[PDB]
Amino acid sequence: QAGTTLTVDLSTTYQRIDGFGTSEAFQRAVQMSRLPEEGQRRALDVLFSTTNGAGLSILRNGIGSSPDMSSDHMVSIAPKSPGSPNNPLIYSWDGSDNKQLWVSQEAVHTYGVKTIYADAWSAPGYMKTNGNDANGGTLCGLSGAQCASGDWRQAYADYLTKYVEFYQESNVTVTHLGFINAPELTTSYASMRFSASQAAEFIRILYPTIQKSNLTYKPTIACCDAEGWNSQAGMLGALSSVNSMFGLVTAHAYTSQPGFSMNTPHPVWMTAAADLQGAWTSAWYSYGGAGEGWTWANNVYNAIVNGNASAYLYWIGAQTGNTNSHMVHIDANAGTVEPSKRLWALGQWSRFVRPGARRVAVSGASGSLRTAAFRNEDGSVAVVVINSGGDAAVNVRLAPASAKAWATDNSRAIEEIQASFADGVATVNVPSRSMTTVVLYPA
Ligand SMILES: *[C@@H]1O[C@H](CO)[C@@H](O[C@@H]2O[C@H](CO)[C@@H](O[C@@H]3O[C@H](CO[C@H]4O[C@H](CO)[C@@H](O)[C@H](O[C@H]5O[C@H](CO)[C@@H](O)[C@H](O)[C@@H]5O)[C@@H]4O)[C@@H](O)[C@H](O[C@H]4O[C@H](CO)[C@@H](O)[C@H](O)[C@@H]4O)[C@@H]3O)[C@H](O)[C@H]2NC(C)=O)[C@H](O)[C@H]1NC(C)=O
Ligand SMILES: *[C@@H]1O[C@H](CO)[C@@H](O)[C@H](O)[C@H]1NC(C)=O
Repeated sequence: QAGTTLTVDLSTTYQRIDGFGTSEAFQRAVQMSRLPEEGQRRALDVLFSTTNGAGLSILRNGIGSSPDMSSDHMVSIAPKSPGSPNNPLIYSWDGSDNKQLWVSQEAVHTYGVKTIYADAWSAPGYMKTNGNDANGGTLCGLSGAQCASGDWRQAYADYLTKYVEFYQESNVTVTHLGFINAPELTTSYASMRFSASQAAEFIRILYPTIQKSNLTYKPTIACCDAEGWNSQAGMLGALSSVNSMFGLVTAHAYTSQPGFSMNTPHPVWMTAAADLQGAWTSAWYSYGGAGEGWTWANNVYNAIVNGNASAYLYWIGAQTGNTNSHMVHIDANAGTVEPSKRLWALGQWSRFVRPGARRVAVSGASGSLRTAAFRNEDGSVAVVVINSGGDAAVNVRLAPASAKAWATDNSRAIEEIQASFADGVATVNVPSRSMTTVVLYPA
């Protein structure tokens, strides 16, 4: 009764955490590149810094499919048809990749990010049944997708391998590689329709292409960036024959929520979520609205604890405009960068739950407290406390030599709070309507 005691049971383990992150696809990287130098550095710091930012540990890039950079389109490394799929692809590398190469180089070389996930939303138009990287259509040569122009399946595998090679030659290792996005959805923008059976057919072609290549690191193939857990779970049966040839399951949080554990041997990443419809809000908590930082801290909780996610990526990091599609507002007029409390929600996770952490059991939670715990590779134990009540006296212990704690709330952005430590037990005052992380350090 001297506070509520949370007890971590290290002997009960769950999934590994690969990390937390976002994207700068569809020219959002270009928006960041336009800022003055101080704004560029502030945007990169708030995304990736483990000292003064969210410490995001994963970057997701788009493999551009478009003929040019009209609108927000991502130009392809091979934007012009070679006529026949038997002819060498025509590579036209611009040394930029829609400004994503720069963001990647900063993430890796400046901030120590080690996980780079490159995903194509479509093949180039000349490889597809409709001849266009937009408006759906399918990769020519897959079962049920004949094209007058012939079979482009091996050409698409060669093209994806070459994109990874261009990154390698620019000193960035792509670690994970996707070849579809929302394969169940036709849209006005870059989109491509594959069945689950077609995804397995293509993995059988892509895997040996990667393995035979001159790539120094062979990236892990991912599938399939469906728009929700329910749609992705429907694809896993057909994928199971190629489980030896890919190593990551990906899905978003749009058409359904990440609320159950999918039946796959692979780690599962939630690779895109956002309040796409909402006008810009910056607040941590007011009433649990769809754009509030509090809401997003709880969305991450749900994906990890209920959805068995090993990673969580918000859709976009920094971009211009007054929607909640992003975490960090760019004001091009002012040359300024202003994080929302959605950035700090994701960072309140990512700063303390580092890649390779193992989720472990913690008991003592309640109506007012939701808790989760993570054992980092360095032996630190991060205990997440999401508090929907008033200030709460909490003790945190293992069933350690020191402790620290940080909170995010309406007044704090991952700000240190007192963690009073005696004989292995941390005592904190978890602020009202906060997400607090208490970290127990080993001797
Ligand atoms: C939440 O999400 C996580 C993923 O993030 C899910 O974790 C996965 O859980 C499954 C089920 O427990 C794990 O599968 C098991 O893996 C073990 C370990 O295999 C490795 O080490 C073995 C030595 O200890 C070794 O023999 C294995 O080698 C084989 O497998 C590799 C890989 O396929 C292959 O290359 C080799 O040639 C071998 O064939 C491997 O290196 C494995 O031992 C399990 O199988 C045995 O035991 C089961 C009974 O538990 C039995 O039924 C089998 O017949 C067999 O005897 C099994 O495959 C998987 O590794 C986890 N994935 C990750 C990434 O951690 C988790 O399940 C999700 N939770 C929920 C609630 O859904
Ligand atoms: C790999 O590199 C060698 C030597 O440069 C080259 O001859 C070969 O064609 C390359 N293979 C591919 C698939 O790029």
